[PDB]
Amino acid sequence: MEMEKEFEQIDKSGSWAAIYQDIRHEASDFPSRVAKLPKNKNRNRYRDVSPFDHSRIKLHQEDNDYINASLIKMEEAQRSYILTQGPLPNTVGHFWEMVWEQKSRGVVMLNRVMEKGSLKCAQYWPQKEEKEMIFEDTNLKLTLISEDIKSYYTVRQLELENLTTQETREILHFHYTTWPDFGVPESPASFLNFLFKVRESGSLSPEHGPVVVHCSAGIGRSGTFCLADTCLLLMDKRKDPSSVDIKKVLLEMRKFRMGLIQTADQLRFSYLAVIEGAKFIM
Ligand SMILES: N#C[C@@H]1COc2ccccc2C1=O
Repeated sequence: MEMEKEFEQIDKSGSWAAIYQDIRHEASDFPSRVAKLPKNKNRNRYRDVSPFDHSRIKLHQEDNDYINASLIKMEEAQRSYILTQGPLPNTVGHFWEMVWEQKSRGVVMLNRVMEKGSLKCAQYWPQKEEKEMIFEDTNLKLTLISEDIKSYYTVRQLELENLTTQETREILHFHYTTWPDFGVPESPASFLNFLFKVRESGSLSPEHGPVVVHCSAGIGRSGTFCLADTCLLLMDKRKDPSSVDIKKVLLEMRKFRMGLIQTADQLRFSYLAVIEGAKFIM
C-alpha cells in the first residue's frame, strides 16, 4: 500500500497513537545484561535505555569494554549505523575511543547541549582552534580545524590524533541545531536537506566505518534519521517504490536497539520525511 495513501488514511482517522502502540507491542525484546552490571551504572544516561548484548559496540580494552552504543546493520539497504547516547562527563573519552576503533568518518548530533533549561549531553568537542581537548583515560587529542555555521545546521572539521601512534584522521561533525524543545519540526525540508549533506560528505558510504549518530538517549531523533535514510535508499533500489513498508523497516531496526522512535508524532514526522524525500526530485 503506497505510504502516502496509508498516511492520509491514518491522518483522517487520527489513529497515529494506535499504529505507534502496535509497533511497541510487536518490537523485539533481547537481553541487556552487560548494561545493567553495577560497574556500568555511571556509563548510562537513562536507566530505561540500554543496548542489547548481541548488537552492543565493544571498546578495545581489557579493563571495561562497555559503552551505551549499538550497531544497526541493514542487510538489504547495505547501510550500517552506530546509535549512541549523548556522552556523559565520564564517557567523553570512551566516545572518541569508539569513533577511532570503528573507523567512523562522521558524527551526527541531533540535539543542543542545553534544552528545556537542562544539560542533554557533555561539551565533548573544542569550541576554539587554539584550545584543543585531551582525553587522558583513552590517550586521544581533538582539535577544531574549521566551522561552517548555517541557519539549520553547523558542519565542523575536527582532527582526532591517537597519541599512542601519532596517527591522525579528519572527523566531520554534522550538528542539526534547530530541532524544537517540544514536538517535531512542522516541515521536514530542513531535516531532509541536512540528511542529504551527511550523504554528500561520504560519511554514510562503505569505504568508511559506520556513522556515529546521537541525540540525548540515542533512540528518538536518532531513530528518525536512520529510518528515513534506509527507507529512501530502499526506494531507489526496489523495482516497486510502493513495496517499502516503513513500519516493517522500523521493526527490523528495533531488533538492534530498543525504543527507536519515542512518540506517535516522531512516527508521523518519519512518514512525512520519507514521502517528501520521494517527492522533491526522487
Ligand atoms: N542531493 C540532494 C537532495 C537534497 O535535499 C533533499 C530534500 C528533500 C528530498 C530530497 C533531497 C535530495 O535528494
